[PDB]
Amino acid sequence: IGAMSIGEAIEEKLLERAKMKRDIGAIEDSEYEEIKDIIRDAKKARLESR
Amino acid sequence: MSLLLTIAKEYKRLCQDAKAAQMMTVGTVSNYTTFKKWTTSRKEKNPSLRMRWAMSSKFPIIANKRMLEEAQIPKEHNNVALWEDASASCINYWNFCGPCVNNSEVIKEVYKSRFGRLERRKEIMWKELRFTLVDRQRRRVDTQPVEQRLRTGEIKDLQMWTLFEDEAPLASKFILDNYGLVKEMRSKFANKPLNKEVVAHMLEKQFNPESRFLPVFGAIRPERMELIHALGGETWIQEANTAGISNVDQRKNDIRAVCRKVCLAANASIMNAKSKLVEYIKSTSMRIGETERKLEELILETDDVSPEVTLCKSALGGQLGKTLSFGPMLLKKISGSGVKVKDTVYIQGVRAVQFEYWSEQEEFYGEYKSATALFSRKERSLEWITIGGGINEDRKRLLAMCMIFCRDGDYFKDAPATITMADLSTKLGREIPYQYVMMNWIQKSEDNLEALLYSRGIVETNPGKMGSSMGIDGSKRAIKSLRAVTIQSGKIDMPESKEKIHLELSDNLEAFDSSGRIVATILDLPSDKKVTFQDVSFQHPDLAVLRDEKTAITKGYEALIKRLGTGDNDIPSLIAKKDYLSLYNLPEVKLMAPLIRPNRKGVYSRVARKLVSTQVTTGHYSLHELIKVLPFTYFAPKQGMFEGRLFFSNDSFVEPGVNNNVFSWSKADSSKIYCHGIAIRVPLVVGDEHMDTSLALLEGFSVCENDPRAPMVTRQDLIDVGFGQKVRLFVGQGSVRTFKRTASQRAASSDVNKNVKKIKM
Amino acid sequence: SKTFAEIAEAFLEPEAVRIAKEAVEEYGDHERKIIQIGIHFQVCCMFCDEYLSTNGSDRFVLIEGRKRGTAVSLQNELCKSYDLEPLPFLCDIFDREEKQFVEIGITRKADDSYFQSKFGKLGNSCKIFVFSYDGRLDKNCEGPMEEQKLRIFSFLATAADFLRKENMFNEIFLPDNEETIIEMKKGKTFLELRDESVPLPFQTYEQMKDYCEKFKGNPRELASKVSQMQSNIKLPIKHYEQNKFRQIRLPKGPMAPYTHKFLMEEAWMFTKISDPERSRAGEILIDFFKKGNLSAIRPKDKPLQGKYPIHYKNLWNQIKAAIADRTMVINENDHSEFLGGIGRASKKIPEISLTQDVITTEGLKQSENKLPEPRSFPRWFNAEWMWAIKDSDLTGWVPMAEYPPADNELEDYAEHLNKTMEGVLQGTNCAREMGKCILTVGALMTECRLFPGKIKVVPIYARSKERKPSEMDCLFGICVKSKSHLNKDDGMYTIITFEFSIREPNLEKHQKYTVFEAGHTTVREVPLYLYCRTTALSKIKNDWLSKARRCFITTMDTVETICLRESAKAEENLVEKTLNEKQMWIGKKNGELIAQPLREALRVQLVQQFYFCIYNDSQLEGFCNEQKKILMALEGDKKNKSSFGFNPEGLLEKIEECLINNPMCLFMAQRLNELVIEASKRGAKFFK
RNA sequence: AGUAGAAACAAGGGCCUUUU
Repeated sequence: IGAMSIGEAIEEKLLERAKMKRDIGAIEDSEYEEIKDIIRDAKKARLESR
Repeated sequence: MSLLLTIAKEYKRLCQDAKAAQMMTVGTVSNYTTFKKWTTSRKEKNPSLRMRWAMSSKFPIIANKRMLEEAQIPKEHNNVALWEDASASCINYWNFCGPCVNNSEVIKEVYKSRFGRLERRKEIMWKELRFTLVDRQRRRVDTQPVEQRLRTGEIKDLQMWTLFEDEAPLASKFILDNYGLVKEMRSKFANKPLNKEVVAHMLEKQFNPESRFLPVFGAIRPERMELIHALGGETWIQEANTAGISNVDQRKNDIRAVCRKVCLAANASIMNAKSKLVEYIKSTSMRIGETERKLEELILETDDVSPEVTLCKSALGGQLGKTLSFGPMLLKKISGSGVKVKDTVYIQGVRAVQFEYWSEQEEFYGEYKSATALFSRKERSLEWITIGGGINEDRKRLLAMCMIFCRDGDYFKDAPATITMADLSTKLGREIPYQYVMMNWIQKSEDNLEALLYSRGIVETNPGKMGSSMGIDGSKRAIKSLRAVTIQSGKIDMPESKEKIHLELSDNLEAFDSSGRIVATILDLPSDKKVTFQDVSFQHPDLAVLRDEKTAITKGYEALIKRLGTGDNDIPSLIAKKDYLSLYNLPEVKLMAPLIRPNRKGVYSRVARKLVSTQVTTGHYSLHELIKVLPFTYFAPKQGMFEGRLFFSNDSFVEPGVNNNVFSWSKADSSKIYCHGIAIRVPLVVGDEHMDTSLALLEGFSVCENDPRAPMVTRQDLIDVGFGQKVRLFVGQGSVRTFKRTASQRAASSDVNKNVKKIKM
Repeated sequence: SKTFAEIAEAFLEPEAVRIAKEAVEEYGDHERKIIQIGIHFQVCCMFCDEYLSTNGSDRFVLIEGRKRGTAVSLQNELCKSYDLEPLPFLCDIFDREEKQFVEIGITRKADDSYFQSKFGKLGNSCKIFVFSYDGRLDKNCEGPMEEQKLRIFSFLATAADFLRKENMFNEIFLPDNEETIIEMKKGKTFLELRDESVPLPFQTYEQMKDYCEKFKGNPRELASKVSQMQSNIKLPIKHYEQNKFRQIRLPKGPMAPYTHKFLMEEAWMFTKISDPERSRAGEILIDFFKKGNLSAIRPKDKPLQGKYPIHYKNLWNQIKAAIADRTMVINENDHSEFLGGIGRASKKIPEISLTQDVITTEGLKQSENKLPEPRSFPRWFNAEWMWAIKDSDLTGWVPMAEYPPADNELEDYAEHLNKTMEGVLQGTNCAREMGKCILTVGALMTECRLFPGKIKVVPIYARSKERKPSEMDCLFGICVKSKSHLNKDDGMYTIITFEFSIREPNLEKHQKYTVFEAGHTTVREVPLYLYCRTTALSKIKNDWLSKARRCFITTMDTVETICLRESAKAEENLVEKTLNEKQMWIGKKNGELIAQPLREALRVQLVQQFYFCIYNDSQLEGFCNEQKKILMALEGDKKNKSSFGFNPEGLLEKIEECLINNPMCLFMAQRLNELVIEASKRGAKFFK
């Protein structure tokens, strides 16, 4: 239940997980930035497409 | 990890599509549930045949490739096709020899219900099979012994807050109240390799008492009903002693006793009985097993159809069953209708006393101890009554109370000479209707009961009807018997209806139910009795027996716990700023200092003034011990010998570390302080080394006006946030909110009630 | 939770519920709004938060919860006392310290539409605070106290969660001021139709509704009409004692013929010592063939009776060659094609390609459905029953599980009764047929699943145990199954059955079969007879035959329903005495009624259930459904209860309609007639 | 041929669709 769409929930939760695992877990700033950039591209594509 | 990157690439690939992008973008998240049905929709009429058909197949099973490769189990140990590159036989190879889990002792917690069933069954001493036509009554019962029975909403929150905390919804009232249960469940099922859905489903079954409408004989206890199938049928009975298994009747009995006590207390206030009753209920709790629960929630959960519980449920506003009462008797309206009609009754000579009587045909099931009936009334007359009980005395008492219910008989027209105007009414300034007077009359002496039964006409037992007849002593047959009193063998089956009626109550504790009917009253309860309640908390002045000394100490400790809220100049904030010195001049320590034993107050202060520093500076502290020993840090340190105990002025001490009656706690339930057997809730504003977890901070935070400038943090980083600092946070699913670390939970009930009272002037 | 008030009490305090309810009643609006108003009222009370002014007196004074009449009176009183201008509209709270009113609002949508409209209506006169559930505030002045805000926003968050949970977070329950009229979207066509379904007296739904909403009761007219209908009917009532049940009429014609797949009484079997290693069907068939007794069989050209002999003889030779090759696959030749009807499926003709000329060239007319024909009572069924009630010289024909441990006396009693019954029932011949069906159909099921499109060879066999000892494999005959391409449920797949015998074939009974005398066999020497049928089966019949073990359950239930009842009336364990002694009539002989203990009538009961499994059809279903009335009438007669009925002749007609070409139905009907006859000697309500 | 009922099967698509 909520007010967010599926895409928005995935976007925010994924970003939070990536931040949590870069903070302590086994992830590198390069990997975190790559994933976040991918997410931004996916969001832009989704909104622009239709 | 790399899996995360794969998930992100998958999301990107899906969003690159057009249709999936549209459906994801539009609407809310609930659509998932809907979509969950449009997919994977396929059933089969005869699954058994299908399974036999498929099993024969060359390769029936399906197995993940990565699991098989990781296992490194031979492809074909002895020319057997375990998989192309799978048969059922493969599973056997795994079971007999293969990768072994480190331990499998967690299964005993997952399925605690069934292991409880087996453990209960192992303690049943079977006595002797006999044969006879058992009398079975079809009634609703519960078939699973369960502790702390809850509703589906609470269960759902328990699952989410015990398994999926990262996706937990906003903190509910129940979760804050019942934090010991959530902690206990969380510990067992945290950081474990488990199928989470299975555990959630099993906890749902754990907290659901399976209620069924079944035939029953003998006592009614969940411990038996779970295996009734192996105790007796229509023609046989396998005797067995099941008294001492999962005692569930003692806590229900104690709850009813407590409700009786509070209802009898709160009848003193004529003007404000209702408000006093509610306040009395709210400021009381009781211990169940390990946990301590609030009486209001227990009453809401319970299903005891008794006037005490009925009244309390009405007062709180809980809906309850369509079940009437008349003294220590039970009733259930099968059919009919009616409307009040007044009539006079002369008590002695000429003394008019008005009483109201219904006017219509009305069938009624009834239930007294070990007896049942199905009577009917019509315009102030008992038309007939069919009994199916098994005891002479219970039969007579049931018949008499039924006659009274319907105000039949001459006595209602012309009262008996014995009854007087002193007892008729106004025992405490409140009128007592005629019917309850007659009830007290019959209870007072058997002879009055005999007179009442004589009032109903007696005829000669006709032939054949001898068996279906009842004398004055409840004989199965006689030569003369009561008029229109049929008798049969076999308990009358209890009706059933899944209905919920809202019902209020009057200033005189008269529970109306959307019509004139009086469902229950305070004049249908045992007169009075003394009881010593164990593991209960009557935190209210009027409901207290302790002296001013221990009450004062408990009040001081409450006051000290009242400064545990957020904001500067408070214990947690000072601890964050390491300013232990300020703690020594807090107002509550100044108020509590006089109590401290003055002879060695200085010495005590020195030791505690030392301990706090060590706890404060290092960063490893025991909140409970700090609260325990802050009262002694008011006075100037001195020199002296420390025996080990910190006394008060009342010969009661506290030893720093070991729990004692004066001040106790437990790492299990770190949210309770037991001062002289009084439960003091500590707010959940800051974690401690034992209690540290995501839950211990939830109370401090609250929602506020959205600000997009504040940062977006992780759930764990909540521990690091400053007091009075805003922060955005993902909550539950598809909800982004803003939280400010200031505790603002005023009483809603009190304010609403006050405003409503003002509205009536 | 069936009414809105309960849903509001879930989060809202019940007091505010009662308040909003009274308010709705006074206004007269729908009660669906008990929630919205309640929320607003709660927000105001909690908003107030028992705040005080500089004078140690209350600061905020409510006006909302009060009734409409007193609301404008307090409003004017305050506007006058403090010397303020009277407002055109009503408000919710009057801040004394600032001497000005404050309205409150709550909008679900995160947009300024509602606030803009309200501000336009009220301008800047007073303070307005438009909260939102998702954390948005729209005002026209300074913000309220922080504590007040955090209490409002926490309450709103919880409420929105508890609405979203129940699917009630929509305009319906939480509308704005304008969207307050929800109604079904009456369409032009829907009305055009509804106005055409109104009964004949009325011509528009409005007239019907106006006549029904005001309908009043006139019992005089209703009773008069009821009596007029009670007179023009003349419902017959017939006490059976006066109007007796004439005997059922059975159809007429030739005797009902054998229909079960596998011969029971006649069938002659070959035994061989069990080999655990070789336990497969084909393995057993090969082992039996190797001894050489099977290879001796050489049927004659001329059959004793029946048709299509050449095909059967060729197929028998081909089967023997297959087994010799150790490959149980038959080729598709003319004989196999004809017996299996591989190509005797009518070929569909399109309709678009049709013309009167095409109709003339080949006759074309609607299929003249050939309903079944009537067959008279079978005189051979009793012989099969009597034979099936005898031992088979072997035991343990049907498999069984292993009895579990015991802890209480009840379990010991259950295990003793079950042991006795299983021991009694394992030695009969019916159980041999149960085993033969279970195993043979299991094998045929596991072949049709694996090798469809290949006319496999499956044996007709069983496993047993010599009495007290070794085990034994028996071979009653051989089967084959044409292509079982069961694409759909309730399919069809022809099979073929060869079975041995030492008995001459009856013409009337063994009409189906096509026997072939086949040399001799030792026991001395005896002739042989090769019974060649061609039956058919389906999936469902297969599964049920393979689960025929059900009969044990029913028989045990009846036996323990008799024993426990007899034991309870005396309050003592009376089971062995009941089993050994209680006499149960099981037939007549020499005009007398034979009887035997229950221990020997379990066999009859079991045979009854087995035959129910075998010959089940629509006919037997209808019969057993329509005979119950007669048995209830019998019981009524036994207890002198003057039963009655409305039209028994129609009942008998219905019954005799479902008696066609099924031996069981006909036999049971004849027995039912003999029963009512024998009871007429000691009862009434039946004619001769 | 055969099954059974109050109509359907008697393979369908273009070479495919063994342990009571």
